Amino acid sequence: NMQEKGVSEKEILEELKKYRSLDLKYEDGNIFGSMCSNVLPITRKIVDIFLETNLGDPGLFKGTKLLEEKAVALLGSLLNNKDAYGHIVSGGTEANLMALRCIKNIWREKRRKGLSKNEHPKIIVPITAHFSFEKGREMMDLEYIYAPIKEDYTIDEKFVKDAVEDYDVDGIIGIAGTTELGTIDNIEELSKIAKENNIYIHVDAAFGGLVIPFLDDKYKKKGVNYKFDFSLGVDSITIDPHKMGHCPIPSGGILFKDIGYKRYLDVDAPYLTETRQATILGTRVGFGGACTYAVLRYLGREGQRKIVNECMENTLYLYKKLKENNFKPVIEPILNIVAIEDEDYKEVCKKLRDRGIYVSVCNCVKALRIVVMPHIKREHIDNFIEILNSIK
Amino acid sequence: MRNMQEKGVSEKEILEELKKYRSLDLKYEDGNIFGSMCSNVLPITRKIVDIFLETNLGDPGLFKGTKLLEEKAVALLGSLLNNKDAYGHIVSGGTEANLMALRCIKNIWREKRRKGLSKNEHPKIIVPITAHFSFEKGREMMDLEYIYAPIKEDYTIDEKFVKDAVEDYDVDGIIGIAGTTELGTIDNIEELSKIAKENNIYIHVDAAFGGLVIPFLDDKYKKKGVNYKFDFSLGVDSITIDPHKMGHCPIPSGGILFKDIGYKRYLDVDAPYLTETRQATILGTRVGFGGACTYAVLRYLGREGQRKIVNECMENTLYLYKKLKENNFKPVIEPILNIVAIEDEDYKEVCKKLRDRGIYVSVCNCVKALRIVVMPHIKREHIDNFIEILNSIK
Ligand SMILES: Cc1ncc(COP(=O)(O)O)c(C=O)c1O
Ligand SMILES: Cc1ncc(COP(=O)(O)O)c(C=O)c1O
Repeated sequence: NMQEKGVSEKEILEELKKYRSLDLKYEDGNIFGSMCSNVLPITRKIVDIFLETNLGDPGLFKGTKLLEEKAVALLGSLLNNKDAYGHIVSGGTEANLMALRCIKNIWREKRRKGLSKNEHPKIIVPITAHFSFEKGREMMDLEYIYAPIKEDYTIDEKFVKDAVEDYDVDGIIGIAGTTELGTIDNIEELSKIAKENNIYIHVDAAFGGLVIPFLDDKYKKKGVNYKFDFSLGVDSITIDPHKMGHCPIPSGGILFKDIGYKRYLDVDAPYLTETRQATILGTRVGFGGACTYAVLRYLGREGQRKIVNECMENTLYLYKKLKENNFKPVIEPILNIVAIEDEDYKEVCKKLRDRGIYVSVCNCVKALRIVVMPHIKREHIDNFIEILNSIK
Repeated sequence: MRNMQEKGVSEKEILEELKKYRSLDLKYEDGNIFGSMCSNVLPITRKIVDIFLETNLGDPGLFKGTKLLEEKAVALLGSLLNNKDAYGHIVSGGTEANLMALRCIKNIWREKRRKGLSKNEHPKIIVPITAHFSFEKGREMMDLEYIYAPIKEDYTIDEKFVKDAVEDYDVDGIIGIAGTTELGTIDNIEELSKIAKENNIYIHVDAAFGGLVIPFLDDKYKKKGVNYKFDFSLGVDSITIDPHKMGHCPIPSGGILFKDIGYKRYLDVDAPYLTETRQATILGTRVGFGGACTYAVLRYLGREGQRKIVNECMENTLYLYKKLKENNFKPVIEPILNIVAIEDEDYKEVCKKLRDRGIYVSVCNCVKALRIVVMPHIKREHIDNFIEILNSIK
């Protein structure tokens, strides 16, 4: 209940610290199933400096707005597109929803011209797609043609080519670093199908966008597709600094091939400095853009390769330890994600929590899921294997 | 720079560049910003942001204390809005809050539709023309059919039209506003909630701004005949209320409260890899500091402190109002909340001339007027200065 008298700052900070003490901390080696991790320390200073900014009213914060544009230009450069148009948004979910909005509005235009026979947009989506796509389908009344995956947990490209032939398709979704397994769809083939048929293609690189471009050849595998960016001519790409960009939440990213896409996103915001708004959110943080730009500049490709390399070393060490202890990884890892087959995977995940280890689970395969973020070290992997052995 | 490079750059260098950029921004405390519903955060919140920065309410089983603080923030807001059983979240802002209420309305309709109980192909929702643009984003993305309710001379929803519409159509939802975006006016939620209750229609109240002002408004500032009742005491289904507006909390700190936990089934989406496998929010990964700040600010201030902040904003609102009248300007209405609008046929150009002079005001949508939000950063000194620049422009 709301009381009449206020409590002192010291009293309330102490209570909040008591609650904080009940949370897990990334640095302690308990969190194995998260795509978030410890932020680069420089970002704490940046959050403080840009806390009182709002990119929903960018006319009042011209420097912070410039910084958002520069964070987006740096991501564009990274994704081989010097003319990318985008935003540093709340996360991969808003980013995906905005790509879905764009697909829907291109369709709506065709429909209102008598140039589409679809009553709802038909979009091809793999079953490995993140649940943000389910949120979009449910809200926006989108019609999904679910694409099956192959033995290697990548989208069946033959199925997509056949679907495009049999139906009037309004969009194709490809994933560059799946939530469950870190696999990469064959975006090169998907984009060929998309270009030849004039279909919008969105790439969900929320996770892999800040891993794949910095992945050393040593970790790349024969037969795996690593091409996923604007050099393939794709229309949009989701990419999240608050995942493998070590930036504070909220720092998501959405990039469109060019500024002409804005036309399918803008809504009127009459009382604001920018009367045209393309984001789903209105009032939104300015520190995400400042942090994304800062971190990419501070690290350079060199610093990010170093962090990805260490994550990959620890991923390979985890994989190696699993094989030695008679566990069955789902696949040899592509990115810094390993999944462990288990017929009783949901209960095993529960038993691991009780022992202080918090792993995730897969949805399309009966397996435990581990994301080897920078906070995971060999000592933690050793402790996890000894606890898992003890449980089995 | 604009392109990636191989080598990193020092912390000193990048912080120096960032500060050059920050210096181009306006600052709330400088008396430049007159049209924002955001202001300076209470200093205590900077410490809370830092403590809770590395949390994520999208994976609450990893951050059990942070989740408990979200629940306590929602409970404190529920109590303030006369509901000790409220179910809700500290979300990204009033937009996501409003979008969640619209999803709830749509999912109740969908349930009816499949049960052969609705004749509507899309949900029909009564929306006043003073509704915030988040409502348009909703309409556009979710294929919602809006029955646009007109406003009366006092800029409040025409309750008769609403009752007339509810009679003529199969209505799925009604939207009322407690502190309109443009003028700070309050719809007659009592009448709307009576119409809603008697017809078993979902009613959502957008109190994004007014939710943290109205409950702390001293009688001295209330006007006879004006409706101030807007909360769960009226039996409404959901209320949007934003701490990052008049709660002095850092962005993102928005709020969505539902009458009870029974509303959650109309929002849940499966999140199979996460500690909590059902998410009701639109966002997935999301700040944990919003709830911590919301709860802490409400405890730190108490009703006493928030009442003092709100009342000084009203003192400054009445001062601005007097100064306008004394200088022959025409306020659109007598202020209800801490928002004053100035009638001007040439509002678009005068707004531009004001920012050329360093004053940044807003404009209205349904009336030709400049729009001023008297947030706590606006003091008499700034109001005085604004009147001189505006008289000088004329
Ligand atoms: C591939 C992919 N897309 C989208 C998302 C959603 O991102 P966020 O949780 O930041 O909203 C995630 C992670 O949850 C992801 O794995
Ligand atoms: C009445 C009302 N509802 C909703 C919103 C949206 O809030 P936000 O910008 O925090 O998304 C606003 C803010 O402008 C508002 O004034």
